[PDB]
Amino acid sequence: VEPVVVIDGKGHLVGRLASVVAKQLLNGQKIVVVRAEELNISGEFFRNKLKYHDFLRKATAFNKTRGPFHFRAPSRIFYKALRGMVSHKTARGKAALERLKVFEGIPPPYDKKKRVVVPQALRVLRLKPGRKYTTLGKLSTSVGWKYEDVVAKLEAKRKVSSAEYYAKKRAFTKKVASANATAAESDVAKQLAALGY
Amino acid sequence: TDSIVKASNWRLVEVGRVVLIKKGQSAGKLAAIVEIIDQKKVLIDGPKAGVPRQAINLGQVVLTPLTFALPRGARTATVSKKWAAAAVCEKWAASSWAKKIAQRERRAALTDFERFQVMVLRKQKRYTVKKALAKA
Amino acid sequence: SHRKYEAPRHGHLGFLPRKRAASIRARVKAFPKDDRSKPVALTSFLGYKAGMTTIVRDLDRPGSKFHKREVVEAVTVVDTPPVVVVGVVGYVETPRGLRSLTTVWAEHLSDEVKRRFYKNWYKSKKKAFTKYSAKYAQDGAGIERELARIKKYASVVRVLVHTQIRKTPLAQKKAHLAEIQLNGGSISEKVDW
Amino acid sequence: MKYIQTEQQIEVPEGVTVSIKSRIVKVVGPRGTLTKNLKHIDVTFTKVNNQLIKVAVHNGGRKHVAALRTVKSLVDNMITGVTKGYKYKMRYVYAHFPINVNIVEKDGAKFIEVRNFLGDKKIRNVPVRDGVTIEFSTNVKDEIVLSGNSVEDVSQNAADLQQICRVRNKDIRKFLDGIYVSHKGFITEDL
Amino acid sequence: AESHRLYVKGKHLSYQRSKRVNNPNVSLIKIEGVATPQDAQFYLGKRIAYVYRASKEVRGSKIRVMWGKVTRTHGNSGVVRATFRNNLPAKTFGASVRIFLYPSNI
Amino acid sequence: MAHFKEYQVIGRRLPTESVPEPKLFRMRIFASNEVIAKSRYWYFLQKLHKVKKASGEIVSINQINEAHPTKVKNFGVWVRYDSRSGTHNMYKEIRDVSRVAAVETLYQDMAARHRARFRSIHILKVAEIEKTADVKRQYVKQFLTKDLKFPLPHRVQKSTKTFSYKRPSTFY
RNA sequence: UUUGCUCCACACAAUAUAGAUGGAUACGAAUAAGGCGUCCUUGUGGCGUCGCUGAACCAUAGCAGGCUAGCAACGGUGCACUUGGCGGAAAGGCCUUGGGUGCUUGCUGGCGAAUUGCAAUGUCAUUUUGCGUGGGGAUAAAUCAUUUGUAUACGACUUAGA
Ligand SMILES: [Mg+2]
Ligand SMILES: [Mg+2]
Ligand SMILES: [Mg+2]
Ligand SMILES: [Mg+2]
Ligand SMILES: [Mg+2]
Ligand SMILES: [Mg+2]
Ligand SMILES: [Mg+2]
Ligand SMILES: [Mg+2]
Ligand SMILES: [Mg+2]
Ligand SMILES: [Mg+2]
Ligand SMILES: [Mg+2]
Ligand SMILES: [Mg+2]
Ligand SMILES: [Mg+2]
Ligand SMILES: [Mg+2]
Ligand SMILES: [Mg+2]
Repeated sequence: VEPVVVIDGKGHLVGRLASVVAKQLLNGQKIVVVRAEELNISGEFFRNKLKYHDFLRKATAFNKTRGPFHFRAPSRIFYKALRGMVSHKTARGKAALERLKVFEGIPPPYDKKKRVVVPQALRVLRLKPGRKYTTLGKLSTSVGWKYEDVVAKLEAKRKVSSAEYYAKKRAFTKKVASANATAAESDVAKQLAALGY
Repeated sequence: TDSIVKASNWRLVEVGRVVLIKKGQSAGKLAAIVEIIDQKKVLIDGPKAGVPRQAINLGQVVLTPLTFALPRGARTATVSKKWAAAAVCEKWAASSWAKKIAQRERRAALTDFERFQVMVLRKQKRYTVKKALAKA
Repeated sequence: SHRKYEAPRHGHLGFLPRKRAASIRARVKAFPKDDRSKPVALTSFLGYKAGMTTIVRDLDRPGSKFHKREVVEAVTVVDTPPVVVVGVVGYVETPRGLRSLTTVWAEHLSDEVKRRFYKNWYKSKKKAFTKYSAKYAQDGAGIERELARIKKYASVVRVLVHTQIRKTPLAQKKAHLAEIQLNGGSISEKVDW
Repeated sequence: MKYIQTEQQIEVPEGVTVSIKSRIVKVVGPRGTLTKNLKHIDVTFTKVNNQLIKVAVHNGGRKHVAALRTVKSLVDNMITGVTKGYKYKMRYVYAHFPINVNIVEKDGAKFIEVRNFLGDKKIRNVPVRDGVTIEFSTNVKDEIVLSGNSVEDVSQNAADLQQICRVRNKDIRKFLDGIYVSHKGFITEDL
Repeated sequence: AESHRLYVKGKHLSYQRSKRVNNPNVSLIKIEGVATPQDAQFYLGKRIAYVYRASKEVRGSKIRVMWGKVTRTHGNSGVVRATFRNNLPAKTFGASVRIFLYPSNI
Repeated sequence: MAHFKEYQVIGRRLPTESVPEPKLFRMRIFASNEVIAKSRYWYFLQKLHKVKKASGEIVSINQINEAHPTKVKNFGVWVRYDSRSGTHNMYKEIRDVSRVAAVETLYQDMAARHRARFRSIHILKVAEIEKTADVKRQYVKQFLTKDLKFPLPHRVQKSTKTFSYKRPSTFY
C-alpha cells in the first residue's frame, strides 16, 4: 500500500505488535516503529520486572560474552520479541529484518511523516478493562536503560512544535471548508452530489 | 460555581431501541428491541425492513441513537404499527449515518464512464474553489 | 565434590581483562557533578610524576593516640607547569548518549601540540591547522557561528588543553592534549570563558 | 455474576462545588481545595442536583462493585475535609526517658524532630507533609496535633511519626515507649 | 496520465508447503485488496507475470519475465495459488508480481 | 454435544405370544439427531425398566418444536451430574426463547463451571416458570425489573485492515 | 612510479538490484470518553455537530501522453534563480519574498495516430564503478630502516631524527 509504514507504538501490546510486524517484513513490507518506550505489556509492572530478571540470569558459564545478550532499551526489547518471530538465521530472515527499524521517540524525518496504528495490537481495544499492564519505558529503566529522561525531554519539545503545525493546518482547513461551502449549491456541486461525491 | 459533572451519555439497550443489523441475511436492515433476554441477548423485530422476529446476539447488531415508544414484548403487528406511527424510517434516513451509507453505495454502483465524469467535475470544482481560497 | 576448605578467590573480577591499555594517557571516565552557581573552572589538570619523598607534620585527630604528635609520611610529587587552552568542544544529549557537536580551535597552535598530530615531524611539511587558521583572517564569521552553535545547543562544555612539555626535564618534545570539562556556571558563560 | 447496575450517592453540602472531568475530581470548599485522580477505577459519575452526585458501575463483578463504595468514601472525605477539616491527636508514651519533640528546618523543611527516645542519642526526623500543620498542644501533657484538609495526608504524616518511634530489641509489651495516635476527629467544633 | 497500470499488484509469499516440506511447483500469491476466498474467485485463471532485470541483453532487452496463471484460491484470507511455466526462484518470496485482467469474463 | 433438537421417542418390549401389546413408554430427549436420540432413549430406558434395544422396539420418533419461539421465557432446570469425586443433583434457572436453546446453554454451563462433559449429565426436568417471583436464582431475577435499561460501555469495533490511520474510540 | 586528486556539469561504457510502476497524506491526550465548529465569563464552561472505519483524502483525460490556435480567468503547478526565517534526536529538511519561465483537462478549436498486423513486461526505475574530455578548487602523509625505554616473547607500544 505504501513504500514505508511508520507505526506509533504507543498503546500497543508488545507480542501482538511484534507478531504483525514480523509477518509484514516477510511479505516485503518495510516498517519503522516509533515511540517504543510508550509500548505496553500485559501483567503488572512487577511480574514483568521479575520476568526480565529471569532472562537476565542466563549467560554462558565459561564466558559471559558468548552467552545470551540482554539489551535494556525499549526498542531493543521490542526487536527481541520480533526477531524470535522471524527465522533469522536464514538469508530470507536476514532480508526481512533489514526492512525494519525501531526507535524510542520520534527522531527526524519520521517526525514529519504520518504514523499509523495496528488495531489488533492496540491495548485499549485488546485488554479487558481492569486488567493490569506495563509501560516498556518504566520496565527498561528499572533494568538499566539510561535514556528515559533525555527521550521524554526531546519529546516534550517535539510535541510543542507539532502542536503549532497542527494549529496552522486546522486553521487552513477552516478556510478550505468555508470556500468549499461557498461552492456548494452550484451546478457542478449538485452534479457531483448525484454521483456520490 | 455550580457542580458540573460531565455527561458520558450512552445508547441504551431498552424496549424500543432501534438497531442496525451488521451481519447476516438481514444485514443493513433496521430493527427494534422488543424484550431483553440477558446481557448479551435480546429479542428483535424488523417488520418494515423485512427482518424476522428473532433472538439475536447483541454483538451482531449496533445500537442507533433512535428510540420510540414500545411495550415490552409487543408482537409484530403492534411493532409495525408503533414504528410507522413514530416515523422512525424518515428519522433514520435523515441521519448523517444513513446518508454516509447511501453515499458509498452510490459510489460503488458507478460506471467507468461515470467515474470519468466525476473526475472532469472535480477538476472544475477545484478551479473555482482554489480561486476563492486566494482572494480571502 | 566441594572445596573441602573455603577461601576467598584471587584477584578482583572487576579489573578484567588484564591487558595492555589502549594508550599511555588514561581516560577520565567521569567528571564532578556540575554546580552552575560557582565561577567557571577546570575540573582537572595534567602533569608528570617526578617521584616521592618523606614529610614530617603534626597530626590533628582528636581521640587518636597520635593526636598532637608528629607523624612521618610518604608523598608523591607531580610536575605541573601551566596548561594551555587551545579549543572547546560542545556536547549534546541524545537517546544514544552524549555526542560531540563541534570543536572550535584557537588561531595559533604551539609546535608542542602541533607535534602531537604527527607520527613523523622532521620529514613533514607541517601543514596542520594551516587552513583552519585562515578562518580568523576573515571577519571571523565561521568561528563565531560555531561558537554560537555551541551555546544554543550543548548540555556540556569541555576545553582542549595541552601541556608545555618543554618546561619539563623530559626528552620527549611531543605534548599531551586532552579535554577537560568546565563546571563553572551557565553554558553560555562556559564557552565565553 | 456481573450485577447490571449498582450505584452510590454523594451528598454535597451548602458551601462546596465539586467538578469531575474524565475521572479527575476537584472539590472546592471554605477551607480550601482538594483534587484526586480516579482514572484507575472505571465508574461513571452523574450530577443530579448541586447537592447530589451519583456514582455507578455497569455490568460489574464482585471486586468491581466492591470498589464503588470506596470511591464514594474517598470523594466524601474530600468534601468533609474541605469543610470541617481533619484533626489527629497523638500522645507521647514513655516510662522513664521523656520524649522531646520539636520542629526544625533545613532548606525550607519543616521536619519533626524527636530526641532522647528510650534515651537514644540518635535524632529522629519526620518531614511535615505539605498541607498539614503541626501544633504542640497547649495545656495537655505531651500531646501533638496534626491537622489539615486531607485525611490521607494527615493520617499518613501521623503514622510516619508513630512508626519512627518503633522499639527494637526489647519486649515491646514491657517497653511501650512511643508516640501514638490518641484521637481522630475534625477541626471545626460542634460537628 | 501518471498511471499506466493495467494489472493488480501482488506478492510472492511462499511455495506450497507442509511444516517441513515445500512444493516448488506451486506458488502462493497475495493479491492486493482481496481479503476473502470469494473475492479471489474473480482472479482464477488470470495470467501472472513476474518481471525482472538481468545484465545480458538477450532479444534486445535487459528485462525478462516469468509467466504463470492463477489456479485456485488458498485458505480463508484471499491468498491465491498459482503455477508458472518455470517455477519461481524462491529468492522472490516477498517480491512483487503482476496479476492481469485477461482472460476477461466481464 | 451439538445444536440440540428435542425428540419424542416411544418404545416398547417386543410383543410376546402371551403378552402382545406391551406397555408403550415415552421419553422426551434432547439430541442433535434421531440416531443419538434413539440411543439415549434405550440408555435411560434400561435404567428404569427391564429391556434393552435387542428385546425392545422403537415405536415412534418425532421432533417437537417450540410452541412460541419468539416469546421470552424463564426456564427452571433440573439436572443430575457426576463430578470427579461424586454425583450430585442441581437446580439452575435459564432465560431464553425456546427449550432447545436453553438446553444448549445448560450444557455449556455445566462444562464451563463444573467441568462436566455431556456423558456425565442427566436432564431431569425442563419446565417454564409461569409466575415471576417463583423465579429463584437472582442472575435471572435481575432481568425481570420494570423499565429495564442498561448501556454497553467500552465498545470494540473489529478492524478489517491491519493498519488504521485514526486511533480508535470506544464510545457507544 | 609516466599528469596524479577532488567537487560541479555530459559523454560513453560496463556493473549491479530481497524487488518503483499515481501520493509514506505529521497535533497531543483520553477511551466509564473524545474530534470539529461556534459563543463567552477563557472554564474540569454554554450551545451545535460528528463517529458506527482510509470503502477516505489528494491526484487522475492528451504519441509513455505528439504539433498547434483562441477564450475566460489573476487561479494552480513544474523548473532554475532571489528575499527573509526556522529546524541539532540522526538537524541535511521545512517555511516565506520577489521577478523570470514552461505547462495547465477551467472552457472552445485545427492537425497527427493505422501495417507493432488478434496477446507475448514489450523495456520509461536507481546501485556502484571505469575511461577520456573542461568549468571551479586543493598541493600531503603513513610505512621500512635508524633511534628512546615511561614498552616489549615476536609483532605491538612509546620517543627521536633536514
Ligand atoms: Mg547467582
Ligand atoms: Mg469505490
Ligand atoms: Mg563448601
Ligand atoms: Mg557541524
Ligand atoms: Mg523480638
Ligand atoms: Mg533481650
Ligand atoms: Mg518430519
Ligand atoms: Mg539482492
Ligand atoms: Mg476547539
Ligand atoms: Mg464545552
Ligand atoms: Mg481522511
Ligand atoms: Mg499535456
Ligand atoms: Mg484538444
Ligand atoms: Mg534515520
Ligand atoms: Mg580530469
